[PDB]
Amino acid sequence: MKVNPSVKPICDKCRVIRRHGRVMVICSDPRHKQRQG
Amino acid sequence: PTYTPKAGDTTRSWYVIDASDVVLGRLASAAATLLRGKHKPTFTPNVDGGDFVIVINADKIAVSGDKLTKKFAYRHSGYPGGLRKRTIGELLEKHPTRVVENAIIGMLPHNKLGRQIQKKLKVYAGPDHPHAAQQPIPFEIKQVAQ
Amino acid sequence: ARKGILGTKLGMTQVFDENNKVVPVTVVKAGPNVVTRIRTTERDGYSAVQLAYGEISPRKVIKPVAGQFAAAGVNPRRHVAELRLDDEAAVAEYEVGQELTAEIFSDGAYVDVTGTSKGKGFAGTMKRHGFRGQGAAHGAQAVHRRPGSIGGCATPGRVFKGTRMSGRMGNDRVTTQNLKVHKVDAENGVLLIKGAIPGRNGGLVVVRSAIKRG
Amino acid sequence: NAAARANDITYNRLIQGLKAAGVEVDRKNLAELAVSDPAAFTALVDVARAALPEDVNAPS
Amino acid sequence: SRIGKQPVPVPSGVDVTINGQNLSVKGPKGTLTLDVAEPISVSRAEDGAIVVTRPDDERRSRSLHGLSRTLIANLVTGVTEGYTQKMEIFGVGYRVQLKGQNLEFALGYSHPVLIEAPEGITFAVESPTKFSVSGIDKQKVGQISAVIRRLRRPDPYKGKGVRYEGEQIRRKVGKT
RNA sequence: GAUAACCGCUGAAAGCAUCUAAGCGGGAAACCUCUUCCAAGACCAGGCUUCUCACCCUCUAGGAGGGAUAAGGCCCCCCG
RNA sequence: ACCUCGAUGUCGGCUCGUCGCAUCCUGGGGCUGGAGCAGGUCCCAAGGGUUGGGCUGUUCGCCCAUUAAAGCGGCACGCGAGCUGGGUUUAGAACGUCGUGAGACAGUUCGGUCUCUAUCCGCCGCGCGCGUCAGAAGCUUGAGGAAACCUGUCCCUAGU
Ligand SMILES: CC[C@H]1OC(=O)[C@H](C)[C@@H](O[C@H]2C[C@@](C)(OC)[C@@H](O)[C@H](C)O2)[C@H](C)[C@@H](O[C@@H]2O[C@H](C)C[C@H](N(C)C)[C@H]2O)[C@](C)(O)C[C@@H](C)C(=O)[C@H](C)[C@@H](O)[C@]1(C)O
Repeated sequence: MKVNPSVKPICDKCRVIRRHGRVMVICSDPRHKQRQG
Repeated sequence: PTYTPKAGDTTRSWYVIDASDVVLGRLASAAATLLRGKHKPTFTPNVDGGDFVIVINADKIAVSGDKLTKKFAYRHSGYPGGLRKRTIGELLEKHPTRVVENAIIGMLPHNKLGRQIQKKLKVYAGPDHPHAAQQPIPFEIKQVAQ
Repeated sequence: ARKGILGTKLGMTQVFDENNKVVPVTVVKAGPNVVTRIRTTERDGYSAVQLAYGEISPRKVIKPVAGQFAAAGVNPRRHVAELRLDDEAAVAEYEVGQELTAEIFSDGAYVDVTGTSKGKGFAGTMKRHGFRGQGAAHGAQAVHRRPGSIGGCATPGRVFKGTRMSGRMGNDRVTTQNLKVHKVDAENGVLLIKGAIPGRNGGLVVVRSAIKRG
Repeated sequence: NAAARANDITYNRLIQGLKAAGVEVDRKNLAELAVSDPAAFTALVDVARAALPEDVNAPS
Repeated sequence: SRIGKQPVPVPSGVDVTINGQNLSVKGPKGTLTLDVAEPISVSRAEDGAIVVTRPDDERRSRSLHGLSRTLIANLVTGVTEGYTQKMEIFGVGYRVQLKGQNLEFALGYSHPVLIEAPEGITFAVESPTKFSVSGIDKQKVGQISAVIRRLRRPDPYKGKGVRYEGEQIRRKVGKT
């Protein structure tokens, strides 16, 4: 998990979602898994 | 001279409020009004001329938003790091009457008369209370329109 | 659900195990306890059994206690103490006038022994809380056993509650847990409990079944 | 305000209605009526409610 | 509008048993009770399909209606034909057996991992490396299947562990 | 028992739909029970027992003011 | 340069703490830039614990032997009406540099008084008095509090 203030897609597979009042990036590549905090 | 309650002209009345599906703050405001006696034309701020207020179904009080888990009731024991916090939901689960009690007590004035007034509040975490002998009046919280 | 017996700390001694290992055992007179009263959730709101222990003279016993024992149906005894039980079947096991002997425990049973610790009197911080004493030499002026600092400065501005200071120590309830019962002398109504139990010799103790190592 | 809400009217609208009706009884004697003469206070409340506009919240 | 208002085809052998906004649908396989949310009601749409409609249309009623119809369909399907999740175990030495009402796994741990079948859940082992969970409540079936999945921390290297009937796990190969 | 990260639901307000959306269900030492101790001055003071279930006097015969006390307890005394 | 110069005592050490989390164990995600493993880097979730010595005025540090680890800070750089007085900063003296000199020196050194019976709050313990709707008596009963919470190797699992 990449916990940074800014989360963005790192590839075309990454999708930005908002789960539990929190912007996150979900991807088939776990390396690109991000979270806002 | 303005009217002043003398000796035993303070007549007391018993009300019972059903806290089922009622907002905690609204119920506490109405109960504090009744316990102060602000609803009586003979109200004098230095006199405990309020009314007894039973609160039934205190466990079934309603709280909006996330107060049931995000709002905390705090107590410091006087010892270092002795701050215990219990969410409204946990407090309602463990001591259900205590949420309504705390709301009403906080809405009451903090002084000797306020603590005397507290004694007229009877919160119960169920549909029934033991004060049927007092013949309490069912009190529905109704707003006076303008 | 949890056995227990009122007794007296007769003393302490040593026995030897089957492997010839020395076992320091407190000898406790787990004398007969008479069930005087049963606490129930219906009548009392909790489940407990009231036990009475020790021979006392009826002249010594006062009228309120004498009447309580009469209502129980048993002869008055010096001490009375309650054993709390979890469920109602535990008290369904008991009955007033019941005879509780040391045999309720068995050899090898782990018990919790509760007793009133010895009175150490007004103790200093070194004895009472293990405070590191200040230096015996190297300039130390009359602070060899004194607490040292008590608080901070202006910012707390006061001393916190629970500050470990000197005061009366001992004479408090202590429950030593998981003490093995080396032997149950049924003939003498005695228990040899491995280790030490709180209090002076002759003091009232409560030997309950171990709450942890049941 | 206690007497007014017992009469089913707020204090502010009671004062508005009394002013509209031209009743010049000061709050001292209004409270005196509220305590000692609830019937008279109810009569004044009726006067104030009658004098109030058909719609208190109207742009008027 | 229409995809949430899709009538739920109720089969012949079903008794939904409404009592307001709380259904208790019974069928060939067990019974399932659902406390429907605020929006919708139920009148069977005559033909037999539980009608699902929302009173207003802002956002919350929209979502609750879309989910209520979906859950009603899932519930009727579960009570009529049930649900099954077929799962397969990979890894030399990884194995599963059915010990009556419980499922035992050998997944390389020093101990065999036991799984107590919860109410409404039944395990059936087709082979020492293939099994399946079955139940009338697929929420619970999927939950227990997920527990069985998580039994072993993901092995991107060898693929050892449990999976589903068809799953292309995130494999991982490279240097020596 | 309740909680980060990991999930489940049929799958939408939204189309082969989709971790999940709004709703609803499951997985650390921290938290709440659990263990030990204090604790009803917990001003919201429990199940039992003891006497009694008023002994007398005075202003009023309202409300009080004092003795004697039943019950039990101090103080003395021998002590730890 | 806003309180304090009709005085708010300094550094260090001792003693005693208390708090924060900005993590030195306990839970996870990614990397598996371990393809893998023993390990480790990185980022998210305080209960406890977080050693003893030498050289250091030593605030810092370095070193020795350990450790699971030898955390970082706040609290008047916590704590001198609790201690010490090594540093520092009086009065003596020597040397170095400057000065004609008296003397000066964030120069090197030796020596160099640490007062107070606690009134208030606070805290640690003990009582006495009243309450607690009759006057006592044992047994209690948890609202609320406090205490505790640490963690190592070795073996089997498995030379898997
Ligand atoms: C035994 C008997 C004496 O005790 C001492 O000598 C102690 C040991 C001094 O400290 C010794 C030792 C030491 C280190 O103590 C602080 C030192 O600084 C002083 C100069 O001398 C004291 C306390 C000095 O105070 C301190 O003076 C400093 C100038 C400031 C300080 N405070 C205001 C900041 C202040 O309290 C001072 C001047 O003597 C106080 C005045 C009132 C006195 O003269 C009184 C009469 C003293 O003679 C005395 C108390 O009887």
